[PDB]
Amino acid sequence: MTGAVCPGSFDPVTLGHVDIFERAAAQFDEVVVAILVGMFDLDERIAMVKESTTHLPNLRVQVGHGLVVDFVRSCGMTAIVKGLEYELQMAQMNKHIAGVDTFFVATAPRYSFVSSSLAKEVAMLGGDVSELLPEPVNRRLRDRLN
Amino acid sequence: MTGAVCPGSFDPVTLGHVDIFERAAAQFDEVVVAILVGMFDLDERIAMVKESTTHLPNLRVQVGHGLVVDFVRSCGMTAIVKGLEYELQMAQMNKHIAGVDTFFVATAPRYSFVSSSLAKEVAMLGGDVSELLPEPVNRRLRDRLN
Amino acid sequence: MTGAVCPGSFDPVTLGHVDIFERAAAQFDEVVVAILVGMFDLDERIAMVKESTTHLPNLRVQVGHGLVVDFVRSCGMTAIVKGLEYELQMAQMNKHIAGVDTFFVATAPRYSFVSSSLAKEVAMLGGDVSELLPEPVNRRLRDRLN
Amino acid sequence: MTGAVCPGSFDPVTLGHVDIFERAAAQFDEVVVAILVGMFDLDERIAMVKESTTHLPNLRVQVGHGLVVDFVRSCGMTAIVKGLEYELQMAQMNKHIAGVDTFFVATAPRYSFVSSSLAKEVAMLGGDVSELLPEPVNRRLRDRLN
Amino acid sequence: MTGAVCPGSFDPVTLGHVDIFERAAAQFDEVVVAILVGMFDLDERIAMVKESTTHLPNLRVQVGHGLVVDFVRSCGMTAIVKGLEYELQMAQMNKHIAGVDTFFVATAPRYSFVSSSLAKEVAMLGGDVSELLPEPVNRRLRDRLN
Amino acid sequence: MTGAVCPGSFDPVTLGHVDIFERAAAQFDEVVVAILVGMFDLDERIAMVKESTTHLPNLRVQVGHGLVVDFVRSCGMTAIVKGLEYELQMAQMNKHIAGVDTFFVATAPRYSFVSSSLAKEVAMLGGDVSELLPEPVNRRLRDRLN
Ligand SMILES: Cc1c(C(=O)O)cnn1-c1ccccc1
Ligand SMILES: Cc1c(C(=O)O)cnn1-c1ccccc1
Ligand SMILES: Cc1c(C(=O)O)cnn1-c1ccccc1
Ligand SMILES: Cc1c(C(=O)O)cnn1-c1ccccc1
Ligand SMILES: Cc1c(C(=O)O)cnn1-c1ccccc1
Ligand SMILES: Cc1c(C(=O)O)cnn1-c1ccccc1
Repeated sequence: MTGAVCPGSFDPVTLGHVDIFERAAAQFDEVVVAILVGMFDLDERIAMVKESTTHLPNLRVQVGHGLVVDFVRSCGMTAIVKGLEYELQMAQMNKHIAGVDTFFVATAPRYSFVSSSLAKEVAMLGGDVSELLPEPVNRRLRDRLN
Repeated sequence: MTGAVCPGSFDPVTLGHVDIFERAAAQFDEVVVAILVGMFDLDERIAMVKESTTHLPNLRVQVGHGLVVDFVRSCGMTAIVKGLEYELQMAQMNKHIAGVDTFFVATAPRYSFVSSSLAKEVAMLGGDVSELLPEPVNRRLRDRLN
Repeated sequence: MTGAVCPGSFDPVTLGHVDIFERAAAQFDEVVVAILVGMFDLDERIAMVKESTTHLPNLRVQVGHGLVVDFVRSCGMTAIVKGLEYELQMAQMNKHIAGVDTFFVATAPRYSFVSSSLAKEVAMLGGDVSELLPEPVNRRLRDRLN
Repeated sequence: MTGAVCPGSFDPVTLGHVDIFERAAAQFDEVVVAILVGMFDLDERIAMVKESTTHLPNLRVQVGHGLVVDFVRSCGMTAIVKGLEYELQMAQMNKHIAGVDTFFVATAPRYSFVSSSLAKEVAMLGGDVSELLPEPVNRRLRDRLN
Repeated sequence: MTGAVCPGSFDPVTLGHVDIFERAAAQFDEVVVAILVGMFDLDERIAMVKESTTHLPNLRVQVGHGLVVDFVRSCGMTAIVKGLEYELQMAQMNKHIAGVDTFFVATAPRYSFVSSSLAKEVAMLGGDVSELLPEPVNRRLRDRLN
Repeated sequence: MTGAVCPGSFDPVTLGHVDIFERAAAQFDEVVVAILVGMFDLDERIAMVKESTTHLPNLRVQVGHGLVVDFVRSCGMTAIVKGLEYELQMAQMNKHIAGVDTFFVATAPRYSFVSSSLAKEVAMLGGDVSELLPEPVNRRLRDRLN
């Protein structure tokens, strides 16, 4: 039984993130999105990820606390997956202390420039980033600025 | 049925490569090492990979020709795996033309500086790189310089 | 009528910045330096830029607020110019939301290591950075530490 | 009268290149594409660029020989423009010897992974890169492999 | 009389740091570790460095204040040494204002991923980083979390 | 007795190289420039380095053959010094096989863009790079193109 954890703060989840979720889900038996404890509270973040991933039956969303590698090993998962040198440092640290591996996958070109932080700053100053975020995020983003 | 292809020229295979093979084998149901058509001939390269991977029951070694993505899709595998911006270019090109994904994994620190080319040049000028290569490679390396 | 905006916090403006201003001014009909809202207050920053750019007749200095791309398009300018991957992210975000282009130009070698932040920290601890800053900045820098 | 030269071997011209041509043409009075003296011969390269740039009235295509900065200054142009550290080295060398400036612009995300060399290798091995190249190039590419 | 200063906050000193100290000590007549004014207080930091460097007779530990280049020149030392673009900026700034040179040395592979900050965060959340830190640091680390 | 080897092909030696030689000479008791076996023949290369380094009494020029680390250890020197990730690979390989350390030093800003290859190509096509090369090189460069 193969499994990958996709960790992050997801504040908010982006289409870049969902693309990674989709590709992990295609390769591993199970995917767990670990929301690691900002603009949106934990509950909102979870909802937004769930609402954006209904098309991924083998994906589960879960709040995480502490070391990501503890999360991975506790839930019997087998790997961390994340989208793309700082990560390099963490991946090797994570292999050192817990034997957990990290698989990196390149961003789809069209999402190469979107980040949660940049989306937030642009949204707050009146820019349209709705093409870079899931509709569940867009919906909540509109409501929080209105 | 999940599966990863580990492509390369493997001239010769290094311990860095074997580490990647090992980690792919731990996460995917099947691994195919694709030796893509130099110092060693094709037969030698195959042998060296096979001799170095006997401890990986779900790994298979195979010569490859043409686009790696054709190789992946023909053998029903689901992903390319390789050890680590040029790769970025290829991974996105490979996703564009064939929908094949590429998962990157960081080198173990102790193998961070070993490459087939550098090992060859150092070996040929009398340096000891045997700690960076599988014994089946070391054996053949000694014999080819003697 | 061609035009470039050179945005930044300019706290303070450096000779690296002025070099970029000079090269933009040489290529575009009009240049607007946008001081985006620290050590010096807004008024000081403006003055320092103006005092350092009197030799550039087609350059104008202006305080900016909000998205830089709003500033560009509102003033009918046609491009952002700045001196040199984070910028890459912003440039593509800025092209996405407003269609505004960003042209990057390499620092003159002699100013490759000067930044506003580094100049400030070195100046405050007693180091001589006057060769890296315009005399109007040097003048005000001396007075603020004395 | 402002002007930019877009230099390259353009063997063949890509949609990434055309995007750069388009953005240069939008900012400078005149653009000269300098084809610097491979798969396609000079004549083919010119044709392909011309056929792909008919929608750019202020763009001119011209074969170049020798230093790009000689080309720039001889034709009274004022700047080099190209799409994006090696370039950094050349830009500073070009500023040193001829006072010519280089403005860099980020690739559109969708063309971030396309290069002439990679397109050629993928095309020759049977991959479909027609979405990354102008139809005039696609046409000639089909005919040269058929 | 040759001499190198190894500057840093050393909060705490790591085995990566000690490796650099060792290599500097092997090449220069004298080494001064400059602890530049966090988890451990100044006294603890000093102790930890001293306890970890008893095997280096020509190494001295000293608190530093102000510009590192003032420290270098005041103590008649001749160079800064540190383990490895931000450093590039500082090294050139330091050469500009004080004529002090900086020699960089590559991390040993096995310590490539260890940093004071990352070690602290991992230690605090229950991870075992004792293989990456000197025993004098490990001892104090255990006691501060217990 | 401390000592550094500065290895390279020096075809030709540049002012960037001489700057590194100067800084090594200032920190180590002895410096050996190792010319590792192109435009200029071995004899010319030696001459050019010698003619450009007469002001460095503790510097010696010598042809090298084989592994640089063999050269270092044979001549009882203690370190490799060179001006600045490929180097990273080699430095760690060189530490692995021979225990030889490599100290990197940043280029002076004004020589950041000069390389032997780029100087040659620019010189051959009629560009003036004499400000980037020692007069002994300039002299020979003029004569070889005339
Ligand atoms: C890293 C990231 C963030 C973030 O860290 O805030 C938000 N989106 N993405 C992203 C992920 C994969 C591909 C593209 C973008
Ligand atoms: C890339 C590479 C080569 C090569 O490309 O020649 C030889 N070993 N490795 C390697 C692979 C994974 C980790 C470390 C090293
Ligand atoms: C980026 C920058 C800053 C800054 O961001 O603080 C201050 N100077 N420069 C600079 C600009 C162009 C060339 C060299 C230096
Ligand atoms: C550099 C380049 C090549 C090449 O160098 O072969 C072919 N296309 N592009 C390109 C240019 C701008 C944007 C994207 C791609
Ligand atoms: C930079 C660094 C830190 C830090 O900056 O916190 C802690 N260790 N190291 C280190 C130094 C040399 C080699 C490896 C690691
Ligand atoms: C690397 C190099 C070359 C070369 O490799 O050809 C020629 N000069 N330099 C150089 C060395 C130190 C500083 C600046 C430049």
